[PDB]
Amino acid sequence: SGNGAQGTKFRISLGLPVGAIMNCADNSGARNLYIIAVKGSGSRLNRLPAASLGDMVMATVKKGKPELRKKVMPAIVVRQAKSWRRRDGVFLYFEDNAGVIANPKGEMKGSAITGPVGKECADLWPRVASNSGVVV
Amino acid sequence: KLTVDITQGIPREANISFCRNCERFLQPPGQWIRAELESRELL
Amino acid sequence: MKVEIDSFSGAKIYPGRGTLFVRGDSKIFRFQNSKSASLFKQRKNPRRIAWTVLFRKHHKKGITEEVAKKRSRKTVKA
Amino acid sequence: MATRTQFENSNEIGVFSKLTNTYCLVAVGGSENFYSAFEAELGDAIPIVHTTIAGTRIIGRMTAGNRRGLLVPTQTTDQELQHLRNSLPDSVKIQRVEERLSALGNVICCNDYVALVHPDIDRETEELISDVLGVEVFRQTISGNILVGSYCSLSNQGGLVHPQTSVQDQEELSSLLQVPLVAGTVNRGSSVVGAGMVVNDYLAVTGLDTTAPELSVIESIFRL
Amino acid sequence: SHRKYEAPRHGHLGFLPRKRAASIRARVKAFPKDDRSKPVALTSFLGYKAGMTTIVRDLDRPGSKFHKREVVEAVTVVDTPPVVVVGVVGYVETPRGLRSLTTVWAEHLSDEVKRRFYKNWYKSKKKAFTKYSAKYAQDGAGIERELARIKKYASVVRVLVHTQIRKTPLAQKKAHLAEIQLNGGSISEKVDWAREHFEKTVAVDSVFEQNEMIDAIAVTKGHGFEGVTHRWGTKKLPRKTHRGLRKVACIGAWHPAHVMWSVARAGQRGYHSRTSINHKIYRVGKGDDEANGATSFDRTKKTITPMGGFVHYGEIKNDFIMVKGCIPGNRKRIVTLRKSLYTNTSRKALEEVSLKWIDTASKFGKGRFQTPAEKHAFMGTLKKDL
RNA sequence: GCAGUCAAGCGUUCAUAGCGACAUUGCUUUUUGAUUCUUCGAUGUCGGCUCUUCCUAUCAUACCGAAGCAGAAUUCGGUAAGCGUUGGAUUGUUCACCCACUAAUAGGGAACGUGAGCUGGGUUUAGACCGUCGUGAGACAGGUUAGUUUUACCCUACUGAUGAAUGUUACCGCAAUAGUAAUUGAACUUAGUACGAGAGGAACAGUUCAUUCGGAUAAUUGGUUUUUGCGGCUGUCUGAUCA
Ligand SMILES: [Mg+2]
Ligand SMILES: [Mg+2]
Ligand SMILES: [Mg+2]
Ligand SMILES: [Mg+2]
Ligand SMILES: [Mg+2]
Ligand SMILES: [Mg+2]
Ligand SMILES: [Mg+2]
Ligand SMILES: [Mg+2]
Ligand SMILES: [Mg+2]
Ligand SMILES: [Mg+2]
Ligand SMILES: [Mg+2]
Ligand SMILES: [Mg+2]
Ligand SMILES: [Mg+2]
Ligand SMILES: [Mg+2]
Repeated sequence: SGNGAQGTKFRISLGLPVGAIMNCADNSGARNLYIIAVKGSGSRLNRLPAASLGDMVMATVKKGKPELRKKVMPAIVVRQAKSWRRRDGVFLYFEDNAGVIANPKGEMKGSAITGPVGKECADLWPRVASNSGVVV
Repeated sequence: KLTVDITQGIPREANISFCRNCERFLQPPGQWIRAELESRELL
Repeated sequence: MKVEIDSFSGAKIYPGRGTLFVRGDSKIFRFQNSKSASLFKQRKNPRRIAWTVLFRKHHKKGITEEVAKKRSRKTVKA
Repeated sequence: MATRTQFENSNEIGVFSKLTNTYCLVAVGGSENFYSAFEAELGDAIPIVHTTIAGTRIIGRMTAGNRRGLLVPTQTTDQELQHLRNSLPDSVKIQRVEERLSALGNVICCNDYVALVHPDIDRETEELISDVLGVEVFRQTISGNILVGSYCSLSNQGGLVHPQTSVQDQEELSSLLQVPLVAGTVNRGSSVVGAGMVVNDYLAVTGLDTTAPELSVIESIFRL
Repeated sequence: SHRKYEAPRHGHLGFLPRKRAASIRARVKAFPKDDRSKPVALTSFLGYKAGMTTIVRDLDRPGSKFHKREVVEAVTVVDTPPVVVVGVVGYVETPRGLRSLTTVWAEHLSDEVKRRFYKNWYKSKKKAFTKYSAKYAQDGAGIERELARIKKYASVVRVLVHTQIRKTPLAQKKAHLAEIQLNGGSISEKVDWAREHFEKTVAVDSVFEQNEMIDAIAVTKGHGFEGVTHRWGTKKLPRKTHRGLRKVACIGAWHPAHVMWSVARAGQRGYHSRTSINHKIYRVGKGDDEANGATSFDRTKKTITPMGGFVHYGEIKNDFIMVKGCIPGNRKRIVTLRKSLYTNTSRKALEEVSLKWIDTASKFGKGRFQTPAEKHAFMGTLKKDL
């Protein structure tokens, strides 16, 4: 919610610590994404920094094509299993955690994104909403 | 075609340690080395 | 303001109440409470649960309102 | 005039706007620097409507339409839909579409005579695309991409497409569409051309990062 | 030696000592800034906490993403009947502070307050104010002296008031007496305002209007004795620790050779006085009204009372202040509402609110129905009923 | 280790914007030596975890002064310890070194803070293996494997909690003294404007969100279930139905 991010995100619950493996929503070779760090996190002794829907995270490709493996690179989270309230009222949650691989400007490397995407991820990143099939 | 990329990555400023009496240069492990400037400290 | 209905049973859900579930194939389910939501995770059929609207509509339970007669006819002629 | 503009600081105008012949739409949260491009050259010709679709500021990717019809998803509220009932002229036909494949702007890709759509779209929905718009629908995919709408800008005069496309696929579309297509790029070499810019008969707005060699290929083929 | 990894301390050090407060009814430590240009009014008010419910409203903040949108929100409901005024108290100023010069009481008093002057009412001969009411027997030599007294001297002027506990679903019959400051013009007009209002009623709408930011002053919910982990929010020690893990490991260094005030220990949690500021009023609903929870968009004839009552309280057949957020202290408890101390320009504290809808379902477990009329309509006829 | 004084060479001209050699004058007790005053009828001998507080010789955060300061990005110095200073891979480690986030990943003290607070990987009993040494018993501060962590109920301190006696008893207040808290960052707008030959590229005022910390609260969402509240299931016992 900052690195060339078009908008200010309202706080939503965290369900993706460091060490999580979310799936790869885009179609640029990678299968799943091992989060190592979350861009714009705070600091507290002993607290693990944790991502949410719409945050940009640094990641490695643990399962996928060999060109993407063995390199830390950025990535954006497009779905979540930990439920969150919306200002309108409802608590909602997708079936799984998933994200797309993207460069530090916030642009897409893939051409299309399978499954649904959050509305809160779409507003924030224009090139994610460009390549989306569904939005919520 | 050229003059596009940054190809930076590596930091522009860095540190080295030096014994002032003996005239030796520190390494990241325990090695102290013997190099009176010139070709060795380049490497 | 809007009032959406429950996916499992059939009851109405007033604002700020119950969960919502976006499935992996882009489909949206609303629940009034964790009873209807736990029966969804357990893989239960709502046509066989006595207390649901999908049960009581299929079995003709309390059909005196629906089955009763009512006036509906006209004839202008011109 | 291929007018350069940004939205807050974004070059992707086709995300935040939807430009056709009879009407024009824009996203709500913008500065007066955004609207000077749209309002000045048009002046008092067509109605420029401020709106949001499904509580988002990405109306370009959610909507899709031509001179006769504007398609929207089910999330649009009565407050949002009634605002379009009043704002737009009498000739246009607005309608909610019921389909669980996407937001419409990446799927649909159309103008007056011919339309391009997503290959997986169902038969129940595709009749409403023909009936309301008044266009013969044909299912196509730009050089492998199923998301046609983000990698292909189109119009009555011509159409700009995805950079990495063959000679056969462009000339095959000229039989169906009946126009000369030119594969190019926009905004300092973005492959995402559909969301980067907008276009119609009178005007062709694009991002501020577009260069002079690239802005020559845009205004020539569209014929302004 | 040094701390290895720096980290901010657990707990706030100007909330000490955490000792059981001196009475359920909290003191108002500070009244707002007196302006003698404006007329005489009341600065605070007494009510009883009923519970919470849910609201829907349309947001009106230009610049936000949620602009011209609907939002749900939590609200408290404090039950607030009229207060009765029975005395005045004039304070003279000295080099040592404010000193109370004279108090003056009304001729007649209710049993509701007489009550408050006894511990064993039922055995009492009930002789309170029997000798004072005899002062009022004569024309007024001893009484009008003591108001000329307050007019002549006296810098500020409080008014002595009490609740009508009887018009309320609680058990007790003993009302809550209190002082309340007047911030009007001329000490003469304040005391002449009191003179008139002996044994008179004051409602809530005269003090509090809608959209007004108010402060809530109360005693917090109690929990008795508590360990260091939950009391101060300190870390649990690991699993392998012999003899205790919900503790602090190092209580202090060798010098100073003394356990410090600053370190965290086990003890009392809850039942502390707390002032909580900047709560916005959303509704000053009327008692004698059968469209209390009714709104502009809603149009259903209903009260704020939920189905089957407010839990552990009752019904609310009185005036009330529906105030946004939450408030210190539990249900049933005496609360003091207070006017703001400063002029809050802000942007937010200014936004006029208009409600869409108020939830009136059962709070006694996952209620589906707003009204009992809507319960019978959905289900239809059953074995009992029609 | 830290600080002046003098200033060699540098810094295209130019000692002193800034780098800064050698000399000469000091402070420190976070290093290591030197000594043997105290303790051998015993002051628990590493590190880590946990937690408070203090120092400034200030990494960041506020306001300033200098520049070989056009702007941007920096460098040097002043007031200031109010407020913060992280997540991980290898190692028992202190130390070290890497990956990553960040506004910043400053340095130290408190019996080299802290074992009737823990842990016991390390060192340092007895078992056992190797290597070198020794005729041998055996040595090695060389490597390697396994090895008991006791007691609070006393006084004091800290935390909470009662309480005699000031004619009795009840209600409403005053405020001496003591404590005290908020913190940092993004976006939009200002503006592709100020400045600059170009490349590049600000700021005050406004709007909106968020990080760390704190005090409450339980509409809602989630957690908990001896409501043993309702329903189901197994085996057995009450002759079977019920219970
Ligand atoms: Mg730790
Ligand atoms: Mg143990
Ligand atoms: Mg409840
Ligand atoms: Mg000696
Ligand atoms: Mg001894
Ligand atoms: Mg000892
Ligand atoms: Mg200082
Ligand atoms: Mg660790
Ligand atoms: Mg020690
Ligand atoms: Mg000890
Ligand atoms: Mg021990
Ligand atoms: Mg041994
Ligand atoms: Mg031998
Ligand atoms: Mg051992």
